[PDB]
Order: sequence, then C-alpha cells, then structure tokens
Amino acid sequence: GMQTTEIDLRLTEVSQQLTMVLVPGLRDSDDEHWQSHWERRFPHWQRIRQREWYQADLDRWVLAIRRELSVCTQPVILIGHSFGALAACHVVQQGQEGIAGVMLVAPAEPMRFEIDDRIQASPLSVPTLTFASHNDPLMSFTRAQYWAQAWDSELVDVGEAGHINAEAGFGPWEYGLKRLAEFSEILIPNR
Ligand SMILES: [Ca+2]
Ligand SMILES: [Ca+2]
Ligand SMILES: [Cl-]
Repeated sequence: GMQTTEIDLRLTEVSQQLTMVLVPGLRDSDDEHWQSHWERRFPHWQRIRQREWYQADLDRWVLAIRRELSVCTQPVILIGHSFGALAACHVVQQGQEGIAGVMLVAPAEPMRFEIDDRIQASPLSVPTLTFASHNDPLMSFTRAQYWAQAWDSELVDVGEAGHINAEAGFGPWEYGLKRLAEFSEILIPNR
C-alpha cells in the first residue's frame, strides 16, 4: 500500500488507548476477508467468537459482543460486517457501556434477517461510521443512506464493492484502515 507504514503507525498509537473489536456476520469472516486481514495485521485487536455462525440470531451475536466487552480494559470500537454490524448497532441502542465508536461495514437491511423489529431508526449514542456499496445484495445504497441518516452516522460510499467481502476483493482494504485511523484518533481520550 501507498500509505501502509503511516497507517500502521497511526493505528498502533490508537491501540495504546482504544480496543478494536471485530464483529463478523453470518458464517464468520473467512481467511481472505478484510476482518481476517486486519486481525493478522494487528494481533492485539479483538474478535468475537461463538459456537454457531450459520444461523442469524441477534441475541447470540449480542451475547457474544457482551462477553467480549466484559473483559475489555479500554473503550472499544466495534467494527462490524453485515449481520455483525446490525448486532453492533443493536448493542449500542440497548445502552451498552464502554463503547467509543462503531464502524458499520455493509450493514444488512434488517428485514433480510427478520430483525426489522429490533433495529431502531434512531440515533446511535456514539460516533458512527457506515460504509455502503451500490451492489450489495443485502442493502441498497439508498436504504444505506436512510439508515445512516437515522443512526446519525457518517456515510461512506465505496462504489460497486459487492458485499464488501473477500469475493469482492476485501481483502486487505487499506482504505478501510485509513478511514478507521482518521475516525478513531478523534476518539482517543489522551491525544
Ligand atoms: Ca474474543
Ligand atoms: Ca415479520
Ligand atoms: Cl451477514
């Protein structure tokens, strides 16, 4: 990457004070998925685990994120993909403490997973960044705009990026790391 060394230095400093938590969606994030690239690149970043990944169940994802937060010593940034991003949203909306910010990458339309009754179209109590594709099967761009506006999130148009997964080339996704660095630095307690 053109900006790799500067990305890594900046993110290494952010990590001295904030903890990144990776939240995958359905089936987990495979080895070539950006969340997995990022985990290998930043081995101190955290990642949720659970026994079953193949059934969308909001409460299981929420329970996994809660488990993860219970042992965090610093404020967390939740970095979600698809169903994982919905879970990140729901946990913040239900009033979970210890969250500095959330990054929602290709959040799914709640109806696709029959959780339209659990995700509110209302502001998230913390700073939020949302990345939306124009050819994501689970979320139209105009609906991404609707949700971002409702959630009071910044909306980052990544073009035709499919579902923002390995099959689409994400992948190392240095641009996501760059944006994360920008966003997270303003959340650091002592900068
Ligand atoms: Ca973990
Ligand atoms: Ca229904
Ligand atoms: Cl998903």
